[PDB]
Amino acid sequence: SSVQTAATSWGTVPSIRVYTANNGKITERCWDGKGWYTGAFNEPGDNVSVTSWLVGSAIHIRVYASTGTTTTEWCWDGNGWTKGAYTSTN
Amino acid sequence: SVQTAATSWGTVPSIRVYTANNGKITERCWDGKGWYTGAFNEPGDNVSVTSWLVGSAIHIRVYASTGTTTTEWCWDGNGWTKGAYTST
Amino acid sequence: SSVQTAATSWGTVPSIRVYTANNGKITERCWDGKGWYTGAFNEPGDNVSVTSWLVGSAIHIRVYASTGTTTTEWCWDGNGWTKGAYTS
Ligand SMILES: CO[C@@H]1O[C@@H](C)[C@@H](O)[C@@H](O)[C@@H]1O
Ligand SMILES: CO[C@@H]1O[C@@H](C)[C@@H](O)[C@@H](O)[C@@H]1O
Ligand SMILES: CO[C@@H]1O[C@@H](C)[C@@H](O)[C@@H](O)[C@@H]1O
Ligand SMILES: CO[C@@H]1O[C@@H](C)[C@@H](O)[C@@H](O)[C@@H]1O
Ligand SMILES: CO[C@@H]1O[C@@H](C)[C@@H](O)[C@@H](O)[C@@H]1O
Ligand SMILES: CO[C@@H]1O[C@@H](C)[C@@H](O)[C@@H](O)[C@@H]1O
Repeated sequence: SSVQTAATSWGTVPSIRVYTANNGKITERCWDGKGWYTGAFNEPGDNVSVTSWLVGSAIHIRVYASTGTTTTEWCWDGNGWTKGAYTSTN
Repeated sequence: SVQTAATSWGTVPSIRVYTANNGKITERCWDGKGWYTGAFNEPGDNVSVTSWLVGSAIHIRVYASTGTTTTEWCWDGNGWTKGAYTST
Repeated sequence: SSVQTAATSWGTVPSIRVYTANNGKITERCWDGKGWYTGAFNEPGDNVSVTSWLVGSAIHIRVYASTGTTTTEWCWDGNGWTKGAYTS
């Protein structure tokens, strides 16, 4: 009955990204200091986790989206979302 | 099962673990010298958290969800306040 | 139903650890720059969260595994996983 979220942040402003799994879809809300807005990330999933790291000022985000026993990694490296190499044998 | 979320900062470290249990989220805290129950108390069934340092000051954001509504709670050095977060 | 995951990362390679809870078993997949591999972590739980911090170049990881209302902390401090003092 309740949605499931994952959050990450970086720098001191900060920037924040909050991912929500709702009815099989994961969407993203974003803060960069002046208001929340809807982000580009939109992929299937019933469960989400996230981690991120900086290289200098460049953010790198990895979102782990799961449906059933299948987890797909999605990558942001400054220039759009792409599927990552992660696999598991769940 | 209960649902948890964890964050940490520095090198001591400090850790905060948030647990959703039967619609209530509570907080356990480590600052190097034993666990204790923190001030955070808010309703929710699922929880996530992030935190960042500004120099030596910690800032924490906890995202508490009930049904389709997620409420953000903010620690900025003196109590927890409702944040600007909204979602559709 | 779906598996439930938690993730942490460190440094600039980076290293990543992803924990998956699946029918009461939590396992770990690891990235250190050249491929994913299955890590040493194997503990029971229906829910998992994680946090980590560097002390110099040394990674320290805390995984919070829950079954019912009992959360167990598992600690990586450089040479295997040990149970932690976290209580709630
Ligand atoms: C600039 O794009 C915004 O920030 C990136 C870091 C991602 O979170 C993306 O989905 C979002 O729309
Ligand atoms: C370069 O490879 C990409 O980034 C790494 C840090 C990992 O997240 C990997 O699975 C992904 O495909
Ligand atoms: C000093 O207060 C303790 O630490 C803060 C950073 C918060 O986690 C608060 O809820 C907790 O009671
Ligand atoms: C200053 O605004 C507060 O802190 C920001 C970093 C965000 O968490 C925002 O939603 C919150 O209301
Ligand atoms: C070197 O060992 C690998 O990395 C450690 C940091 C842990 O994640 C461990 O479970 C994993 O097998
Ligand atoms: C040294 O103590 C160990 O590490 C601390 C950072 C905590 O995670 C504690 O519960 C654990 O037993």
